[PDB]
Order: sequence, then C-alpha cells, then structure tokens
Amino acid sequence: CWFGVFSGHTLGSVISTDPLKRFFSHTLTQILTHSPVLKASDAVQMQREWSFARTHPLLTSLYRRLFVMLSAEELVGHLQEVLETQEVHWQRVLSFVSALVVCFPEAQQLLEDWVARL
Amino acid sequence: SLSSAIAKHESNPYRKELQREKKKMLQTNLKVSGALYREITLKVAEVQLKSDFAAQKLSNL
Repeated sequence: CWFGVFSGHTLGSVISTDPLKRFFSHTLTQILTHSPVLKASDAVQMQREWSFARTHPLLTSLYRRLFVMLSAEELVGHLQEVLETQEVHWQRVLSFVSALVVCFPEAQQLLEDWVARL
Repeated sequence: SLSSAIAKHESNPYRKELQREKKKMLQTNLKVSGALYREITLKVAEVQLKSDFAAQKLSNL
C-alpha cells in the first residue's frame, strides 16, 4: 500500500512535477546510499540473485514508477554522479541496472557510454 | 475552491509495454473546463465585493 500511494497516478495528477522530481531523486539516492552493506568488491555471484525475476516485484514496481514520473538521460547522468561520488548498496544498484536496460527504450548504449567514460 | 474544483475536473519488452501504458494514463491533462472556472470566478467576484467594501471603511480610518 506504501508503494501503491508512491505510484504517482493519484499524486502526479495533483502535484506539479517540480518538487515531486527532487522528492523522487532524493528517494532514489536514499534507496541506493542507505545501509551500504555487501560493499564486497566480491559481490559477483550475487548478480545472479539480483537478477530481475529474483529481485522482489515491489522493488521492480517502485523502479517502474520512478521511471514513469522521471526521464532516462537525467537518470543516467544522476547514476554516473552518485556511483562516482559516494558509497553504494550493490543489491539495489545491480537490481536497478537490471530493471534499467529492459524498462528504458534502448539504454544499454547510454549505459555502455558512461561505462566507457569510467 | 477555484484550484481544488479544477483539480477534480483534471482527474476526470513486457515492462516497456506496461511503462508506456502508465505514461499514457498520466499524460499531463493540461486542460480545465472554462465553464467551471467561470462558475467559480462569479462566486469569487461575490466575495471580492464585500472585501473591497471592507477595505474602504478601513482606508477611511
């Protein structure tokens, strides 16, 4: 029900998407940043467990909602900025890229762009 | 009551195919009944008259 109200169909309708966008950006940063446990550089086999079908459907739905109310290249820039700046929860970032590649309209090349830069 | 009455008149591969569908439901309704807006502007005009009437007793004193 908490992710249900987060789904900005009842919200985005009523609320202008200026302070709503900073809310979603802060929400993404606070999902990624908070409890950066499994910071092990050896979190390689765990990619298979962070596969899209194994990552909980509610996480997936939240990611879909955040993608609806925001844009692609904004989000890619924001990820580059975050992952370069500060610590990460690798569970959420790997599930997140797993959702990114399929949900966004061919963002495997805009992804390999900042991969090449990094 | 203007903006609230208006805000009720506005309410009135697999994951790509759901993402795009939910974008379609929330395609910003940029549009608002002129008729409704007009209704409310009359109601407001009504009140303006008293309030303006009130300011004049005040900017006497």
